Amino acid sequence: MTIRVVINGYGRIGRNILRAHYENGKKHDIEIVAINDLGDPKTNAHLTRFDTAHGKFPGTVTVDGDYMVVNGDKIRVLANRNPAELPWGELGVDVVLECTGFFTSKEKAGAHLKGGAKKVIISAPGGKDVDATIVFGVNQNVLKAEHTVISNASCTTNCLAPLVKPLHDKLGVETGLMTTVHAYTNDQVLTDVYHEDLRRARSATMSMIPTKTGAAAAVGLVLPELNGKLDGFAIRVPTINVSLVDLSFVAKRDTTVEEVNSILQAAAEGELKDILTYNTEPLVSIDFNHNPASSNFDATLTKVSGKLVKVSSWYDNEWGFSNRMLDTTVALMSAK
Amino acid sequence: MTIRVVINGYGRIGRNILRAHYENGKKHDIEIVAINDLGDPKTNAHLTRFDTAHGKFPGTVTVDGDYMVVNGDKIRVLANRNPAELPWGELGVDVVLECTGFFTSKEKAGAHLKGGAKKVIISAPGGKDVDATIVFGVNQNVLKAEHTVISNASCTTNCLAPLVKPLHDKLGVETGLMTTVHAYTNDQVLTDVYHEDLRRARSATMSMIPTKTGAAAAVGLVLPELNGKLDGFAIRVPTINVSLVDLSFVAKRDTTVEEVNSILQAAAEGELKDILTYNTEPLVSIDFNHNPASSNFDATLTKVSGKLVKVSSWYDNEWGFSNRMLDTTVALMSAK
Amino acid sequence: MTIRVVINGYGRIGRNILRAHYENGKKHDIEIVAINDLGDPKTNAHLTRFDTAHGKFPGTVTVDGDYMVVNGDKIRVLANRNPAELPWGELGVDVVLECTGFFTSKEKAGAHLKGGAKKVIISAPGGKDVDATIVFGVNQNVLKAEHTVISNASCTTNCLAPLVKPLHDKLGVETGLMTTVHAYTNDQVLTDVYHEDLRRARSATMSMIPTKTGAAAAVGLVLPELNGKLDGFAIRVPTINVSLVDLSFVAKRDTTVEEVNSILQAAAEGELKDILTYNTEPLVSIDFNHNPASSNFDATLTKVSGKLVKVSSWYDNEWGFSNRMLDTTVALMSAK
Amino acid sequence: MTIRVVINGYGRIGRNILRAHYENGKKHDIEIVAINDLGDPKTNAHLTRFDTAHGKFPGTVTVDGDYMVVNGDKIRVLANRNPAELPWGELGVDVVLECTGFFTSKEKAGAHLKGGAKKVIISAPGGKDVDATIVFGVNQNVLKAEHTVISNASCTTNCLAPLVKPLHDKLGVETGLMTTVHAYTNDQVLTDVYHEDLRRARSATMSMIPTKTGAAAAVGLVLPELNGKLDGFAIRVPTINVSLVDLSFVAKRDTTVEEVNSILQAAAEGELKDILTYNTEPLVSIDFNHNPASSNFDATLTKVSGKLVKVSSWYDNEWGFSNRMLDTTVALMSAK
Ligand SMILES: [Mg+2]
Ligand SMILES: [Mg+2]
Ligand SMILES: [Mg+2]
Ligand SMILES: [Mg+2]
Ligand SMILES: [Mg+2]
Ligand SMILES: [Mg+2]
Repeated sequence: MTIRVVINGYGRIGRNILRAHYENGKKHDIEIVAINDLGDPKTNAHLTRFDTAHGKFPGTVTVDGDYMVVNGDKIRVLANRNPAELPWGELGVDVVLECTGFFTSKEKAGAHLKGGAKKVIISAPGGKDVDATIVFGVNQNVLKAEHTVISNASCTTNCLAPLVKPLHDKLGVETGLMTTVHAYTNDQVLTDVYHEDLRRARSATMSMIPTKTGAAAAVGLVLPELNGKLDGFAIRVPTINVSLVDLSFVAKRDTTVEEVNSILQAAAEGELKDILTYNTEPLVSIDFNHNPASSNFDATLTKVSGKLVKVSSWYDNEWGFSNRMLDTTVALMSAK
Repeated sequence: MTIRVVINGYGRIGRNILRAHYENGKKHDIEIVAINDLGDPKTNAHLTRFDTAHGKFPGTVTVDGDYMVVNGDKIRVLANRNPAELPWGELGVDVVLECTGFFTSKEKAGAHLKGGAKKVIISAPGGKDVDATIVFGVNQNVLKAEHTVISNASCTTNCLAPLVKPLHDKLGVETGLMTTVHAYTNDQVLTDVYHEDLRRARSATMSMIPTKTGAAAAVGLVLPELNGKLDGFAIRVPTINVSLVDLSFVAKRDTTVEEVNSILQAAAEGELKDILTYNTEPLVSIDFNHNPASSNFDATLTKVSGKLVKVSSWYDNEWGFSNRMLDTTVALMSAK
Repeated sequence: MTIRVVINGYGRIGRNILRAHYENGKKHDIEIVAINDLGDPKTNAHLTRFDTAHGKFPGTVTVDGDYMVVNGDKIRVLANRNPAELPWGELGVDVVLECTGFFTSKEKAGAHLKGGAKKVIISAPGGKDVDATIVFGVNQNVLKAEHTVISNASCTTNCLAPLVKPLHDKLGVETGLMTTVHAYTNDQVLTDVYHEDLRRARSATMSMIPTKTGAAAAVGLVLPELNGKLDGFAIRVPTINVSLVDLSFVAKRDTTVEEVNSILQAAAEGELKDILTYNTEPLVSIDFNHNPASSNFDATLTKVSGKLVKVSSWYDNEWGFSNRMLDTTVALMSAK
Repeated sequence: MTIRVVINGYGRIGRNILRAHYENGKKHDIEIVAINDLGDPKTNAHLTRFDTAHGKFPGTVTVDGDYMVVNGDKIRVLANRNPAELPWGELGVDVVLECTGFFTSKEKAGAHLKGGAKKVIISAPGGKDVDATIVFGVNQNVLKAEHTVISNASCTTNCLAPLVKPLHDKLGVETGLMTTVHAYTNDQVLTDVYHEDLRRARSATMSMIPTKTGAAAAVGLVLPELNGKLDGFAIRVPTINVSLVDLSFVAKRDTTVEEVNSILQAAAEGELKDILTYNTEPLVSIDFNHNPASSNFDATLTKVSGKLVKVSSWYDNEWGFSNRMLDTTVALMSAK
């Protein structure tokens, strides 16, 4: 059967989920029947047609009354800050893609359930009470039909976990620390202005700006064997999109650059195909823009010194994650 | 006979006013006795000490109880959204520098007067009910002792008016059109996201972005002879500070590049000294960063074809305006 | 029936000509049989596959011996700084697209003729002795079979001429001055370093940088009725591609914003279709990236104040010009 | 008793050495008596007066005949491609600061000695035949009076060595891998164009760009106990100046964040004072611009998991190195 989906929060994440669905030729048996956003529907349609990072949408978008029509599909448009008031039950909603950032716990995301939706996928790290945290390609097999509110982790965790899973299986990971060299986001600023975080209060276009991230530590939610073994932080730099996971870890046994690369090449050609890619060309970050993979491992950067191993992976922090939201939607509704 | 001033709204404008006052070695007979802002005082002190565009403040800033100490001066720190409740009368406030953007009409800014302040200067274009709109160096002579709420115009108007006045006096301006090539501001965005204006919704770091400007029409408030004679627009480009007025106008008689430049050089050396500067060096925009002048005419860029004249002037859209706020404060208190 | 073309200089202009030829489905009866460049063929093939400004080439590129194979077409790769030594006669070359910038006079470009080529098109303004200067869509009808070395003008002139010709025909242009807000190019620098021009010696990523340009003054070569009537200069700003022509001119009779826009709308739908486009949407510069038109008139920016008229047009300064090089190749070989 | 120095190559490195000498109040007993450069002396003086990254020189620069006058000091200006022909002996030159990049071996740099100079310091990694490689503050004690050609290492090595030496002494470094997040340089490009390295051929303003660095292996030249223990690479990102060393290493034993930070705090307060700094404030990269230290350790970024340690240090990749060139000059002439 066809999964009826709605997108709560038509910001960048929600817009890129919708665009990912149409730009892969709706390969998932999914129908987006509604979007909720406080912005003017004409403005959101315009930002769907044109994007700086991801170019022009290769389709048609029009506004007709209470609907945005995308390639002939009429999508109901809503504007209500309180999700519990949305008519999910009347629309027969199967899955709410919760992309606002304000409803990341199971209790808060349950407002969608109160409105009549069957399930919720949070496009972000969830509270400790969520039923599951999923990196598709790594641990979607843990999903069950009884799960009603899950987290899709973060963009960074979806890049790191496919990288570390095969390495732990074949080599063993004692402990690891990560730096993600990360594009700036809209939580940052153009010129210095008041901000809850004194570093993010500084111009993102002119500086490297450290900031905390739990993505490395969150790999333990997806790979329990690595609980407490990984940590790290991020350095925001002046690029608009595409980021880099830089993981240094102590292997449990002696290895080489070639063996490390061979493990990830086999994973990219096998169990993790189309989720993890294997790259040997001399590419730069923009070459991975609009790439739907979760983790684009760069074998040219691999370094080994003793037991310390350094592996790096490019990821489009918007496009890979938005595509994974669709994969996880299908897996959740297929769970028994 | 020292003017006791307070800053309402310690954003970038309010911070740059305070920094301008202390960096020129408190050259005005002004004492900043209080700041009102809803933000954490420690955060605002940090952003006073460090700025990307304007560098490190060459002084000391500390927070001690209810005061921010700048070079040893205790400045009361307040946080009250209703100006009528502020203790301006108890603090003997002469002038409120209104820098929040929420009290730009005389009706709204009068709340400061109810609180005990004598006068208010709005750091932006004012409503139609303001007693005056002032570009210092051009029309501060219109101020009278009875004026209680005035506008300091905008940064763009403070660059255009000193540029066009001497040319109008000696040549005559029949009509004119201008483009303001302008640095991005915090009203813009890092990557495409909802905005009231569909063009400002687009990444400011990657595109030239057209936007409206009222400077051309607002010059008529400061120079009534030019009412309705000027029009134009602005283009935001990926620079953090410093902007450019590019004015094309039809003169009332034929002229030459040499005469046009000579007129502005005389004004820069005379009546408009320290407000309008005359530049002949091969400079670029960043060379005018942290320049306190309102209008830096670039004689190297002048073009003339018969009556058609093209003149260009660089201006630090933050620092020039901030210094002019201090000049206008003294002029208002000296008005008879 | 097929025009045999070679590209001398496989820098950005030459590469974008080749990419334009293949991305339009090779719609012109043109075969690129050789490219000459001093760079390594593997390097030039890599830069054909991947570009920052224009994305990934939607085709295949490989290196096989002395050939670069593009979508199965074997293209001879040469590396000789002296074009007169190139085997144009042996390869039956009809037209050399001269894109190095070193052979812009008819005498110098004649080196290709000595090598056996029939004709040369310079991808830049030519010396005074070139047989013609062409803005395709405007004056390609002046080409004759006897012309052997021509200029395709510049990207800026190809944007300006389609904009100003309809206006001169219907309104009349007395005189005009223009600014081109222009993306930086590889003649500029990342951080201050020695340069023949002291303004271009300054970081292009941080400043607006004035620079000379002859595009407006040279328009008389393409539209002799406007000889001597136009001039201007450029402001380089921190964008990687796409620029804006900003023309202010005195019309010979009274007009209005609506009449000015109507003139250009008729031209865009008629004589100048697909060369000049007519835009009314609230777009920004990146929206015109990879747009093959010569001149994208922005009707939303038009201003009129008395007899002074301001019209503006976006242009992809690389892609429009590269596509026009192909159009002019066909027109030159079709000339009677 | 005053060391007479000349600068061979007045590019950015030579300019910043001169500016460092004058902007610290000539704190070294050094007089710059000549500079050799093939560029126009007026252009080089202009770029000394104005810089985008480092602002305006706080002094006087004029050109008078064959001399450039800096704060009243007449500096002979020479232009000779053959250093053996330079009048170093006639000028009594003690130390040649070799900053051209063309004389990085002792064999090549000896041409200055043939010209009459006593010693040469290469402002870059040297060939295997150089008498020493110096990171000032770490191993300048290895210098001997008999040394005639030495290397000052690189900016990255001058940041890494002060960071890792105290950690090795007190904690022990078994092995380490580093990433240096590095500002772009003038070896990179604004938009994709030919380069000997296929990654530096890509726009430096739009991408994170991996590149090789010898700093990790070159630390073994200054700290022989660490020979072969460190490896890594660099990521160029879109900032104009200031870079970051991000070192992950396996310690010889389990440790904690507090112990790691304490070791570096003691070093910054002791033997490595003014070379290594200790920072606890929430700063970003631009806050370290124009900072003369070799290594600005950021205690806020430290991470520890068992034996695995991650430490980060900011460094002005231009200004720190330029000041170290002066320190190493004095040490070389004081060596016994
Ligand atoms: Mg079950
Ligand atoms: Mg009261
Ligand atoms: Mg055909
Ligand atoms: Mg031949
Ligand atoms: Mg004929
Ligand atoms: Mg000699």
